[PDB]
Amino acid sequence: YMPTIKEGNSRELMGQQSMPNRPNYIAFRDNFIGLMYYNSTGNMGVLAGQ
Amino acid sequence: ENHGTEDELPNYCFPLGGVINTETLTKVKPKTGQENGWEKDATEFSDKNEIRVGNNFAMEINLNANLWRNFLYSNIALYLPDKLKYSPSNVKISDNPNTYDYMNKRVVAPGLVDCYINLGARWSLDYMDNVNPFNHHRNAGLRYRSMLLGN
Amino acid sequence: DIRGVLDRGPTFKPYSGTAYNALAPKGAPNPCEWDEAQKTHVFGQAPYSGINITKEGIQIGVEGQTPKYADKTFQPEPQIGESQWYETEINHAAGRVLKKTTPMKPCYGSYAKPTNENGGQGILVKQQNGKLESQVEMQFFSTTEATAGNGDNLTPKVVLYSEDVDIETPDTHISYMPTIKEGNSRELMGQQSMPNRPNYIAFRDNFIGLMYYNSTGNMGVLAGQASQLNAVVDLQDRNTELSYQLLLDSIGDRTRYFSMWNQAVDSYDPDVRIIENHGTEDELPNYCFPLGGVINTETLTKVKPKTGQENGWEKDATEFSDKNEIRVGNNFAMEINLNANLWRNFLYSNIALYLPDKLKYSPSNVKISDNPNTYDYMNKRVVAPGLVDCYINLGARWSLDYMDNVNPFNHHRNAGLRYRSMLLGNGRYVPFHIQVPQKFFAIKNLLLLPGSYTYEWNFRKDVNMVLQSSLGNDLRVDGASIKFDSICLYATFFPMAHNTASTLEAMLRNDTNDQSFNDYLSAANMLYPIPANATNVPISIPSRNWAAFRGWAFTRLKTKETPSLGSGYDPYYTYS
Amino acid sequence: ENHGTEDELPNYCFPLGGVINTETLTKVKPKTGQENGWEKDATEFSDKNEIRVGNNFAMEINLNANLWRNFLYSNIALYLPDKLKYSPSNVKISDNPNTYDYMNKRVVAPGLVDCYINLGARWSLDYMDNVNPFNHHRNAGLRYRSMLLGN
Amino acid sequence: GSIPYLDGTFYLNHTFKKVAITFDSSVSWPGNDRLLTPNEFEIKRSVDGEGYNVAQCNMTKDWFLVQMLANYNIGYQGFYIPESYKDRMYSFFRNFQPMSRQVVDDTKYKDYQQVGILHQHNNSGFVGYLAPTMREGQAYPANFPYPLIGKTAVDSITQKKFLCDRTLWRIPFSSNFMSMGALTDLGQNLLYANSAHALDMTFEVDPMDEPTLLYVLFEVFDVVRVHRPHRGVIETVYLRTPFSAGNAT
Ligand SMILES: [Ca+2]
Ligand SMILES: [Ca+2]
Repeated sequence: YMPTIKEGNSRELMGQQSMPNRPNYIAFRDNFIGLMYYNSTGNMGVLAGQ
Repeated sequence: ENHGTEDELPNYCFPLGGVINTETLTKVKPKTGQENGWEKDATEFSDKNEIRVGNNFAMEINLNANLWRNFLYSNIALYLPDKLKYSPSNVKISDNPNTYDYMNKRVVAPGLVDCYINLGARWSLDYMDNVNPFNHHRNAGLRYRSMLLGN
Repeated sequence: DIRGVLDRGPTFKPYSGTAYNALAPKGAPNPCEWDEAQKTHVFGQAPYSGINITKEGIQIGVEGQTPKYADKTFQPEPQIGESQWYETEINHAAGRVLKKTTPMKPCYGSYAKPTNENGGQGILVKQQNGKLESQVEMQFFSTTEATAGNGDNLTPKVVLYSEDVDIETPDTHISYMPTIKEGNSRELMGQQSMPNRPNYIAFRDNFIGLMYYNSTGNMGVLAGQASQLNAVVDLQDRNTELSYQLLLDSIGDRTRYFSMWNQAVDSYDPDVRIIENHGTEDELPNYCFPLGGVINTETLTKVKPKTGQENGWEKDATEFSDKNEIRVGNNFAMEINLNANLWRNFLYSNIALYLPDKLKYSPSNVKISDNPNTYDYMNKRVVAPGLVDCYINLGARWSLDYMDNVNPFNHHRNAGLRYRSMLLGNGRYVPFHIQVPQKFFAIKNLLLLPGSYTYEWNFRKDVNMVLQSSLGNDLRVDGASIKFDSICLYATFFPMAHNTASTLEAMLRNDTNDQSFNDYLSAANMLYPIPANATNVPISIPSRNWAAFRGWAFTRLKTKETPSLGSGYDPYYTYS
Repeated sequence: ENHGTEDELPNYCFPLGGVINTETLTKVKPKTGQENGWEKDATEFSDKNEIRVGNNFAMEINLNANLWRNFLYSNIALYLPDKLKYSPSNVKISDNPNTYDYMNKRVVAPGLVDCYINLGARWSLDYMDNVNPFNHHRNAGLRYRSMLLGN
Repeated sequence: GSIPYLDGTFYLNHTFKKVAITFDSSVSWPGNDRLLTPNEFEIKRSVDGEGYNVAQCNMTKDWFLVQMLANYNIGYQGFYIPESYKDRMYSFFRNFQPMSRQVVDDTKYKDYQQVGILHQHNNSGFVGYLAPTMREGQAYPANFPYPLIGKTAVDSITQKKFLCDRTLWRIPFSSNFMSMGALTDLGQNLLYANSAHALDMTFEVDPMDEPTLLYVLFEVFDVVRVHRPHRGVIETVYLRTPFSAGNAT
């Protein structure tokens, strides 16, 4: 809640109220999905006799 | 699954010191030889004493309803579709509708989901059926894989 | 397959607490005004702020240069006030108030239907010409000292819109009535309200009671089309439903829920029957502070050292205003105790109310019913919270003596019951549509063969049998009703190849491949009466054969809760 | 495992009667004829009517944070190693550190373990690693065996 | 966020309405008049006249039978809760939820008055206004929501729906919708393996205001054979039928 759009410090600004930010986790996926290329003819893997 | 709450009793909060609305009073002893009438006495009792009359002063609060309301607002109302929220006033906000900032600074009226919606009815809000329920902060697996890396 | 219309009666309430103004303190009244020895007194609130007040109302904006005033039908709304926490001065406040015709009820649990789209509530009335017109009066108030003078200016300060709503309370009741005398008066301002006891209602488990079993009066029939020879013969003591329950428990899991057959198992909370009482964890105090941080400030003036005086303290206000606010010492704050209150509320709400009736006592100045089965009587009795408080049997795993013989399945945490009640919706009028299985043991798994058969059965319409009710109100008195609309029968055929099916039929008509079926309970049932305060029950059985016996199994029931199976309708069975 | 608390909404108390800061007023009606004229009216309404201007008194409290803080102090902070606590003042205490009294009357500052330690981190305090976790009052088995004998 | 197409978290199954299948554009494949409805599988009805719903929800009987069969071979001898070990996390029966409620009937209640969000003042005097900010306003009897219980209740209508997430919808290519082995009896019949055919499917779904995708899995046979004739040499052969992909000399 911002009572006045002014700047600096003035009498009105004493009325403002605060509130916490939403929580937000970030981590790797399940089973590291997406960490290796599959089913993409551009970057197909290789396992073959030397 | 809204069963209401159990609030058959009032929950009060009393003054820190026990009573604050005291008033001053002075000792008195019955006059002898008259069958009535009285007189002052300062031989042993200080002539100033503090005493409260009537009950003590206390304020009320409904407890269970507040907890239920907090849970209901925090874990459902925020995740409503973006077409039900209005932008704030006198605050600079982003315009890209995917940034964290824009997703954070939109505001939503509590009246949309309060402690009386679909009372006594096992139901799920229509606005929330076609919104992904795995994007959440009670998603136990996600929270675990997030805490595993650290904080 | 069955469809029809169900009416659960006016004593259906599936939620604890209430749903209107639930956050309000349970004693605060509504803005009202009444009569005394004859003059009128007014009590109310005025939250709204304005600009200027004239005899037309209260200005709320400018349209061009012309002032714009309030719309007396839904203007200043009850939920709009100021926004800044720190108090300022307002000189033109407005508000709403109820006329003196409307009865006075506490704010807690007070409702009144809206009467126009904008959201205002006010009883419309007929005009001389056919038309509905609102009736809201305005009342102006000025400062006492201002009137205590001359009417040179005498401008009003506060404006109140007085109306008369159709107030009503749908789910609460008065727990304290200061005076029996009716009408509006000074006394009634003290009354207090509290919510009604929660009470679910639903169909039973596995639709017990919806079909007639073990009643040779209305026995079912399944027979060959032209033989007319019944194949179902039932005795008056082969209890069937309990056998089906036991079989369902034995062949599979039970805690899970299957909606199709309405298959949910009655069960009590594991912590209500027995009271594990550990006390509470309240080492720290849990204060509460003033909205503004501190409100007991005092005024002070800046002072600066002097020069050449060793104390010259002199005033100085060239830059700092002469009056500043400052608080000395700590700040005002009040105390509470959280966990104790939560535990106490749980104990009162889940155990104290369900005590035997003989401990409660009728209230004062409130009319009550007489049939001790009606919801009204069960709801308007009062029980002192001293019997079960936060200090009962401390440190002990124990259950109260009185609550031992009281049925623990008649409760409002019977998860099966609440599930079955929610499965029909939260309303009062329900169009329902269900499927009912078949439970007789001689045709439960029988494998029929080609032909034409006649199949006929009977269903109950009594309400005390087919609908449960977490309490026991005799539902016939409480206006419950159920009306059937249509029935249909469903069947499913395996698409077996023709010649293979012919071979199977031919093999299965040879009299050495007949079918054998055994009931699960497989026993004969007898009930005997026990009068009040008895201690010894002898029974006898005359001489007979005893080949291939198996054993005994006994239990004990209350007579108040056992219907008289064997006739069409038992009018002396009032419980549920 | 510290997710913090869900405290988006305030939880205000309220005065027992609903309002306590009223003030007196007198009914006034528009004097006819001259515009903007007003006059005192007391034919039907008493000269003393109580009305409150503005919002009503209320005090704020935080619920979920208080509950979590109470739990944290009760079930962990007390069981810290004895080397961190300090003796009380002006209270006689025992000298045999194995007694019940010595374990009871020592005090420990809540600041060591509050509602802001290792936020968002699934972790256990290094201090509590080498303290027996079965000597505790939430040990379900011990509680059951104690209640079985009696209270 | 979580990508349903990769880690299997689906939440939209409850928006299909009906499915129809045809071989060679003129022959319907429920076959030979099997289902209650003539030509297609109906997976949810809004308005019913002849009572085809089941489980106190809005799912036609059929579809219920088809799913129970194709997942547990249950349904030709009465319905019952399947065993725990045959009912995994991603199964069908674990993830079925029927729900119902009642609301005010505007056309029948003679005092209906639509009130927006801006003019509902329940719990009026002790809570903010269209924000979680500080409290405001005065106390007053509330005007929302209409009561549905008690002796002064309003007239009402009923709504029913179901929720079923985390699972795919299944249709097996058998003669009687049973699981009698990996290689079905209809995948071997000469008619479907010694000629050609053209396929036409038609889905009808409920509308949403966002571009979407329809996800179809054709269950097929995919097999690899591996041969190692010498030291440090490895040959492989792949087969995938019907949707073949490979060379041919
Ligand atoms: Ca002062
Ligand atoms: Ca001063």
